[PDB]
Amino acid sequence: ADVVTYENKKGNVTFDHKAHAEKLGCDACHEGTPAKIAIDKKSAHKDACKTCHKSNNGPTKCGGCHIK
Ligand code: HEC
Ligand code: HEC
Ligand code: HEC
Ligand SMILES: [Cr+3]
Repeated sequence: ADVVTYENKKGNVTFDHKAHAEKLGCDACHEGTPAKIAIDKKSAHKDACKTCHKSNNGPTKCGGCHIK
């Protein structure tokens, strides 16, 4: 993937793989040999996302992902 996208019922969380890998670097999320990050509604709301945001981009809280 490169620009993973997820259509939600209350907004959207257009993810990024390549566009992100740029700043991230895989390891940023994964750790030696990828596979998955089990995202849905529990982790994506944890360190998963909320962690490497409060610094760049700007909106890290509500509105960040779910385009509001
Ligand atoms: C305001 C603080 C928020 C509301 C309202 C919702 N979120 Fe999020 N969110 C994020 C991700 C990466 C996901 C996983 C994608 C997936 O669903 O597979 C989610 C998911 C949701 C869900 C689940 C949707 C459903 O009912 O199927 C809901 C209801 C939801 N989010 C509401 C990411 C982010 C995030 C990144 C910056 C923020 C700040 C929030 N979500 C905050 C909200
Ligand atoms: C959970 C899978 C994530 C969601 C939801 C979002 N990200 Fe990120 N993110 C990071 C940086 C350094 C930026 C700015 C630079 C860039 O991405 O190249 C972003 C940006 C966003 C955006 C806006 C993208 C844009 O160019 O406008 C959204 C919607 C977004 N992120 C949602 C960093 C990180 C990161 C650090 C390791 C992680 C794990 C994530 N982002 C994950 C999520
Ligand atoms: C660096 C270029 C990489 C590599 C080698 C991998 N990714 Fe990621 N990844 C992230 C998340 C949240 C998931 C799960 C998505 C969800 O369930 O919503 C993934 C998943 C993977 C896979 C498995 C999925 C598949 O494509 O079948 C693989 C093989 C993978 N990744 C490899 C998150 C990030 C991310 C932070 C948002 C960054 C940067 C990357 N991934 C980058 C990489
Ligand atoms: Cr919450």
